[PDB]
Amino acid sequence: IGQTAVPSVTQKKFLCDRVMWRIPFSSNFMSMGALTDLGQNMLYANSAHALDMTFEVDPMDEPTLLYLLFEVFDVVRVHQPHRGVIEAVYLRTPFSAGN
Amino acid sequence: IGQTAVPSVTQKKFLCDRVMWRIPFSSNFMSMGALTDLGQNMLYANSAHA
Amino acid sequence: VDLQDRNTELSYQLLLDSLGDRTRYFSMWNSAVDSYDPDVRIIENHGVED
Amino acid sequence: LYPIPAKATNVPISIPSRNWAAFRGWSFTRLKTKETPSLGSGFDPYFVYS
Amino acid sequence: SSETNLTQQSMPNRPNYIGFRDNFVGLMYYNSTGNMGVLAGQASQLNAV
Amino acid sequence: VTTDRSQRLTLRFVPVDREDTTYSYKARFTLAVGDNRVLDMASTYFDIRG
Repeated sequence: IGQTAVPSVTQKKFLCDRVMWRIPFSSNFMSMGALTDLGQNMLYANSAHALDMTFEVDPMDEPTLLYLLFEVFDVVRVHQPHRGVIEAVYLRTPFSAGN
Repeated sequence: IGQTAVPSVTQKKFLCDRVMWRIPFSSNFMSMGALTDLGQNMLYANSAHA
Repeated sequence: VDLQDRNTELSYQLLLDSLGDRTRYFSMWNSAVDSYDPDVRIIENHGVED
Repeated sequence: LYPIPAKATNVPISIPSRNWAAFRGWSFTRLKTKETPSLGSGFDPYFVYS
Repeated sequence: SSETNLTQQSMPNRPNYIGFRDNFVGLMYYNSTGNMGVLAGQASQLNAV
Repeated sequence: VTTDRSQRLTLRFVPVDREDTTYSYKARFTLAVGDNRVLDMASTYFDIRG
C-alpha cells in the first residue's frame, strides 16, 4: 500500500465448514423429489453395476479419513396388533441388510 | 578369447522397441476374424464375468 | 434393529436444525450447538482507531 | 469411512458390484483420525481426545 | 531360598483343553439381524436369506 | 450322465470384498454357476486360514 508499495501476488481461497459436500444422483442436479429419476432408471435397468470414485485432496501431516454417505432410503414400518406386542419391518433399499 | 582366455558366463536378453505385447481373446490365439470366436461364445456374450 | 453403518447421532443433529433454530439454547436436552467466533475463524484485520 | 495416509493426495475407492435402484447420491467430508472414535467396540483405547 | 523352603510342595496345574466347538458352532453369525448373512441373486439384490 | 467338454469339478473363489472389524469379519464372493451346471449348495464350504 502507498507510494512505496512492494511488488505483489494474489492468493484466493474459501471456507465452508458446517456443510458436507453433496452430489445428487439426479438427471439434472435439482431436488425434484426424494426418489430421483436416475434412481428409478436403475430399477428398470435390472442389472448390477460397480462403482469407482477418486477424490483428490490436499496433503495433511496427520492421518485423516474420507467420510462417505451413500444416500439411501433407510426406513421402518411398525405394526401393533394385540395389547402385548409390536412387530417392526425394516428396509434399506440400496445397501440392504435383510429384514 | 585366445590362449589366456578367462573363464566366463553367458548373459542373454532381447529388445523389442516399437511393439506393444498382444494376447488375442481367441480360442487358438489366431486372428480368424475381427469379432473373435470367444467374444461371441455362449459364456462371454451371456454372463457378467469379473 | 440397529446396524454398524448407520449414524443416528449425526442424523439427529441435522434433523433438529431442519425442524427449528439451533441458535436458541435449551438446557433440558442439553441443546447448545458447538460454535466458534467467526472473527477468530476469518480474521478481519482493520487495524485500530488509534 | 476410508483412511487417507499422512501426506497422501489421491484417495481412490471402489464399491463391489451391486444394484442402485432407488439410489439417491453421495455426500462426503474429511475427518481427522484422532478426532474420530471407532464406534465398532464398547470402548476405544486409541481415542486419546475429547 | 531357605531351610523351611526345602519343604514346599507342588501340584500339577488343572488340565484345560481348548479348541473349536463341535461342527464349528458359533463361528458364523446365524439368527442375528445385526450381522445377517447374504445369498442374493445379483443383480436384483433381494436377499434369499 | 457325464460331460466331455473340459470342466472343473471344484472351484475356489476369493473375496470380491472383505471387512475386518473389532468383533467380526465379512467376506463377499460372486458365486458364479455357469450355464449347463447346477450346484447342490451342500457341496459348498468356507475355507478359513489364520
